[PDB]
Amino acid sequence: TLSAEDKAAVERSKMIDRNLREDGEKAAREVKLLLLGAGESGKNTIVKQMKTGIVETHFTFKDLHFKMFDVGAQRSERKKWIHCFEGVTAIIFCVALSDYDLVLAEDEEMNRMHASMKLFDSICNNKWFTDTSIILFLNKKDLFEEKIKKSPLTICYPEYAGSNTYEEAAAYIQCQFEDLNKRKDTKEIYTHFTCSTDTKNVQFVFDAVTDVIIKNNLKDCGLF
Amino acid sequence: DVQLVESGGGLVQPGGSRKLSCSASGFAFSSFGMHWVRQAPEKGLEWVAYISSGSGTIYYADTVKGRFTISRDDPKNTLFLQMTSLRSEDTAMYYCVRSIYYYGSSPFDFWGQGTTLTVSDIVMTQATSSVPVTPGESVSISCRSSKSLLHSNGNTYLYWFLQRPGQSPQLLIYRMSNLASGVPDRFSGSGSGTAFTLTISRLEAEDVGVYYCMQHLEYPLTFGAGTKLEL
Amino acid sequence: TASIAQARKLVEQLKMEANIDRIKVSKAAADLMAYCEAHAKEDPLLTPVPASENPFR
Amino acid sequence: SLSTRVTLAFFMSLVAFAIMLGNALVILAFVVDKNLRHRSSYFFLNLAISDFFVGVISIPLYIPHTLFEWDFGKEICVFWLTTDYLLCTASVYNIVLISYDRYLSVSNAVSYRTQHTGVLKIVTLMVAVWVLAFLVNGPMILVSESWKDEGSECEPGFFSEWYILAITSFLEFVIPVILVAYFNMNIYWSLWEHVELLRARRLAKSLAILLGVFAVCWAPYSLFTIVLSFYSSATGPKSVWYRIAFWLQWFNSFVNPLLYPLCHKRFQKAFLKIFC
Amino acid sequence: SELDQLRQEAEQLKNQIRDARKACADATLSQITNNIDPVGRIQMRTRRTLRGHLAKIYAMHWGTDSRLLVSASQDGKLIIWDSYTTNKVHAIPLRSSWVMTCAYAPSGNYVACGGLDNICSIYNLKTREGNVRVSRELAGHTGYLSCCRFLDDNQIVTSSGDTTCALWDIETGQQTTTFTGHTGDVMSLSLAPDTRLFVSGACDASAKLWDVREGMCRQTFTGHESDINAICFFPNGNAFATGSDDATCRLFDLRADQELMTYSHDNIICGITSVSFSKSGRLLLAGYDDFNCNVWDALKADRAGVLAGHDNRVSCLGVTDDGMAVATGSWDSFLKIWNGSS
Ligand SMILES: CC(C)CCC[C@@H](C)[C@H]1CC[C@H]2[C@@H]3CC=C4C[C@@H](O)CC[C@]4(C)[C@H]3CC[C@]12C
Ligand SMILES: CC(C)CCC[C@@H](C)[C@H]1CC[C@H]2[C@@H]3CC=C4C[C@@H](O)CC[C@]4(C)[C@H]3CC[C@]12C
Ligand SMILES: CC(C)CCC[C@@H](C)[C@H]1CC[C@H]2[C@@H]3CC=C4C[C@@H](O)CC[C@]4(C)[C@H]3CC[C@]12C
Ligand SMILES: CC(C)CCC[C@@H](C)[C@H]1CC[C@H]2[C@@H]3CC=C4C[C@@H](O)CC[C@]4(C)[C@H]3CC[C@]12C
Ligand SMILES: CC(C)CCC[C@@H](C)[C@H]1CC[C@H]2[C@@H]3CC=C4C[C@@H](O)CC[C@]4(C)[C@H]3CC[C@]12C
Ligand SMILES: CC(C)CCC[C@@H](C)[C@H]1CC[C@H]2[C@@H]3CC=C4C[C@@H](O)CC[C@]4(C)[C@H]3CC[C@]12C
Ligand SMILES: CC(C)CCC[C@@H](C)[C@H]1CC[C@H]2[C@@H]3CC=C4C[C@@H](O)CC[C@]4(C)[C@H]3CC[C@]12C
Ligand SMILES: c1ncc(CC2CCNCC2)[nH]1
Repeated sequence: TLSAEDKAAVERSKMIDRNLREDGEKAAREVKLLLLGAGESGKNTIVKQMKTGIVETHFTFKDLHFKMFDVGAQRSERKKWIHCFEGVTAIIFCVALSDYDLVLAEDEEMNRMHASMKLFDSICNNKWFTDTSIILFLNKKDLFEEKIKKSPLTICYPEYAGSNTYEEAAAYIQCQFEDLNKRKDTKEIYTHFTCSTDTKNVQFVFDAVTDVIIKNNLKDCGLF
Repeated sequence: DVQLVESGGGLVQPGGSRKLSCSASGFAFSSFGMHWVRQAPEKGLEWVAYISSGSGTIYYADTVKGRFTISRDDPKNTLFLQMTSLRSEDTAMYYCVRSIYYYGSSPFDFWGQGTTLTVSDIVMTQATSSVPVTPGESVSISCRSSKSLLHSNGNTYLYWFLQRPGQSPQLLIYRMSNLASGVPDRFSGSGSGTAFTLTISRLEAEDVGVYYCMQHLEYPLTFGAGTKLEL
Repeated sequence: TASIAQARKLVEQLKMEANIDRIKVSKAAADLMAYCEAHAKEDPLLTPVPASENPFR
Repeated sequence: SLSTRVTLAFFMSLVAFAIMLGNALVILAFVVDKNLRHRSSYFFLNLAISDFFVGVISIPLYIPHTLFEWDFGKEICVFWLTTDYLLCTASVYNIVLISYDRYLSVSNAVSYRTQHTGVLKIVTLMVAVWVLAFLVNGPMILVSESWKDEGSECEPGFFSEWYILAITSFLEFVIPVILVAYFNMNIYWSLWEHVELLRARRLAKSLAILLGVFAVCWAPYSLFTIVLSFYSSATGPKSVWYRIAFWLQWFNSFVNPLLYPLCHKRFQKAFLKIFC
Repeated sequence: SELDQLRQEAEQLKNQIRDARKACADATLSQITNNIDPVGRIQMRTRRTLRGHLAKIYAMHWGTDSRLLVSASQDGKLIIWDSYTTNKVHAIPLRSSWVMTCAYAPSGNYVACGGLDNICSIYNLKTREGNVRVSRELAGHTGYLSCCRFLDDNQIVTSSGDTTCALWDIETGQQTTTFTGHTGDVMSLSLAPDTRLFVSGACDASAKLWDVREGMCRQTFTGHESDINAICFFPNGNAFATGSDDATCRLFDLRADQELMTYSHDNIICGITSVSFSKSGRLLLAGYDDFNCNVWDALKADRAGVLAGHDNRVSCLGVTDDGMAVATGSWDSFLKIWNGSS
């Protein structure tokens, strides 16, 4: 029913279909991570440890290929393209602990730490990331300890009844972000304390991703 | 640039074996189907074999089926033709032809220079063997087919080739009306059903040569005798 | 002086848009209605063609 | 009585239709949806195929012979025994393969994700299930067929020897139960405050149902025949409770599509797409 | 002082334009087209299903021969389809997979695409090597590329999320003209049939009419309550339709310089992704977030039919130049070809 050239064109289409299938299988094995965080939050320092539009970082760690997407350079409306990342394995959110007492440069009246809270709450409770786990990096821990002695958390948190010790101050900030999670059953938040001299930040992502992968398989089978 | 170099031809004893190679450079070899076309001395073109892109489909002419084997090496961009039990009927110049197949493609667009081997079905008719021509004058060449080359999909799988003296064939018209890339607009292909005409307005010195009409409706691909233009 | 420079540009643009010739909506509506009527027969989606003339049988 | 036999035949046909229809949908979802070519999806297909023919071959042949006293031919009875034992045993070995696949998905999540399993390796696992299922009961049914006397009931000939029943039951029931219990227990340990405690309780209940239903549907008849064969009561009149244990084995094929494929997220989407 | 006085003059000019539009609003398109008979029920069947994309399809564009089409998906693949046979003619792997738009050149020799990488990449389809290669990467936008349309083989217009549109010279790789004036991300553009004008819709809920050669905004169209996602010229070039997140489609007239008709339903509460007209312009087809495509009567604002064949958002659609069929792309990774039967 087909001519000689029609049959050859169908065979070419079959070869294209085979190549599309192979590329899709390779893509599905990779781990996609959405890298978020406000400016001057140590996000750039994280990329170096992991070794004008969207920046993609590729790295391999323990036979797992990671694709990390940085979207901080984009200044357009977030809601018009945030749905493009629906389906990533996890979201990496960077928060600078040393910015609790700082004030946002543009606003000049908004606390820098409170700026990350509204960004975290929007991403965590976003409809496109209902079942997406979040990896939270609390950076500048060494600098945060220095600022705690001079400036207490009362400036950032007026309704704070805790002490000014390093352990108590850091723990309170971590609980503040995890409380923003309005869906504590569908998604989980993994919090890690990072520093410029730390070398275990890649291991934490691998451990958190491995935990996400295991729970994804259990949820797919209907066990959860 | 797109290149197709053939090698391995030469004088062989009857009943012997010979391996022809076609090395491709300057284009995506794995994307093109490949044909072997031979031309006996002082004779017309005769299609030999076809291997598709991806090596999934292989066709042979009846006169060579069982004796010739066509193969390709995609990583090396080499096309092979293994010949066995060579007869005196196999003495010809063997051409390596690339052909890609998708909607709107131009198969048989590039031919190799060819290698010479010397040994010690729809009928396409070109009744006019030779045509005396003068420069600047319009010439028409006629071709006939035993079967209608018009398929139910609207295509008429008729091709026109020009083989200038000493040169490999070049594609002029593919699927009976379309003009091949790099061909002057003065060439025009017209046909219907079984009768086809190639019109050459304002003939020039370069147009002198033999013109072949080929059908690509079904295998085996068959050529016309050829019409020669002389000054 | 960024705001004052932008204000002049915004005012100047609105002047160009306010000086165009506008036809009546009834005149514009009639032209759209006329075009649809004139090309109604050659619209396959509006009037489906017989299956013999449909490339997507 | 004739009145009670007609009602039983309708009930036998009902479950046979449910087994046929339920497993056909799993097969249909596989063919229609090309987003169902994971390792788990192929194993669900192999499980659905073995269960599908239980209601297409095993049960419809059983209805007239048991209720309407249609005499099985010597050729048919040997065929029916071998094909029924193969289908039931393949379903059990598919559960082991499915549980093993889930065990690997959580035991070594990285290696499970990044491995490329071709069709050739997957088909080898699917074929090995059917081949192993046949070897447990296939050759023994054929070899022991001559042992039966003329006019005996259409049951495998090795029912007289209790130790042969113990060996087959150990291979087809006891070993699969241990492996499924082992794999499901390790799936429970892969997790390692109210949400986490609630989630683990939900996971534990699901893995217990999968193991509980398989054990409940297969333990009675497997243990019933061994005890009767030990007391030389394998051949003769059969009690009602014995027949109930016989039908529990077939009921596993009815609930298998509901547990494994129907609870899978990817198969649920395929079902919705087909029906909508 | 000076700034306060100037911003008061803008309000006076806005009132002057609004009064001018009201003066020429003598009648309504609904009143004009009341007498004409309705189009009836529009029934379209899925003639073809194009399978092979493995991710969300974000854009598609027909070629001018009404047979070839190009679709873009975020699996990093540009695919060219033979719609008659469903054969795949080409599969172009994209350097950046975050593609949001794709365009087919009217000559058929080029396709274009671009997304969050802020680049419009031009691909040559007719090469002696037999493969599709990148011929140009148009850099210069500081936001994502939302739409692109060829004027010819050498010129293309792009709209970006940096609130600007640009006209590009493909051979030199430079944007000859920059179209500024939108205060939000420009999400779509449509070319007039003569390619002398184009309309663009942005997230400031406004549509601006631009002169390609002169390079300035001729008219601004407002009336939407949310971001405009889609825009399409009427076949005669004297009108265009828009689609917004407020679940409405509006038909604006160029010469009357105002909205003529609104296409909304009470059941429809989802955003609109794509809009297109039939060959005669009598039908307005719109893709929606509720997984459906609603066929509207352009003149009478009646929902003529529904194309329900996708399990996720209808992200794009297009009607062939001959008007024979309509293609719908979706986030479910499938393309479908629709037309009716006698
Ligand atoms: C869908 C379920 C709940 C109802 C149908 C179950 C039917 C198919 C099964 C379950 C128990 C089975 C019964 C078990 C015991 C006996 C007693 C025996 O002397 C005749 C067969 C008979 C009567 C079986 C007939 C079929 C049977 C009734
Ligand atoms: C009777 C026992 C041995 C089972 C054998 C039944 C065989 C012959 C039949 C019944 C069900 C059929 C399968 C049903 C579904 C599919 C999926 C399709 O995409 C490939 C064919 C395939 C795999 C069929 C192959 C042949 C098949 C397996
Ligand atoms: C296709 C699905 C429903 C499975 C089909 C199984 C049922 C419907 C079929 C298979 C075996 C068939 C039975 C075979 C033998 C007899 C005895 C005869 O004197 C009355 C009909 C009767 C009782 C048939 C009734 C229908 C039957 C029970
Ligand atoms: C595709 C599916 C429906 C096939 C199912 C096969 C069933 C319905 C067919 C195959 C063999 C058939 C049996 C063949 C022989 C007999 C003996 C006769 O005295 C009563 C009918 C009876 C018992 C038939 C009943 C129906 C039957 C069991
Ligand atoms: C064909 C599908 C439905 C079932 C496959 C059955 C397979 C395992 C084959 C392998 C050995 C075969 C058996 C070999 C010997 C006999 C004895 C003969 O007197 C009846 C057929 C019968 C009983 C065959 C039935 C079918 C059989 C059991
Ligand atoms: C020991 C003998 C009796 C067992 C006979 C049953 C075997 C041969 C049949 C029954 C079910 C069949 C499988 C059904 C489905 C598939 C999936 C398909 O994509 C590859 C073939 C494959 C894997 C078939 C292989 C052959 C198969 C396993
Ligand atoms: C004929 C005799 C040997 C059968 C013995 C029954 C038991 C021992 C056999 C039958 C089914 C077999 C399982 C079938 C499939 C798999 C998946 C494979 O990747 C690991 C081994 C494993 C888990 C097998 C373990 C051993 C097994 C459970
Ligand atoms: C229905 N009930 C029992 C059967 C046969 C089984 C016997 C014991 N285990 C293997 C299969 N079918």
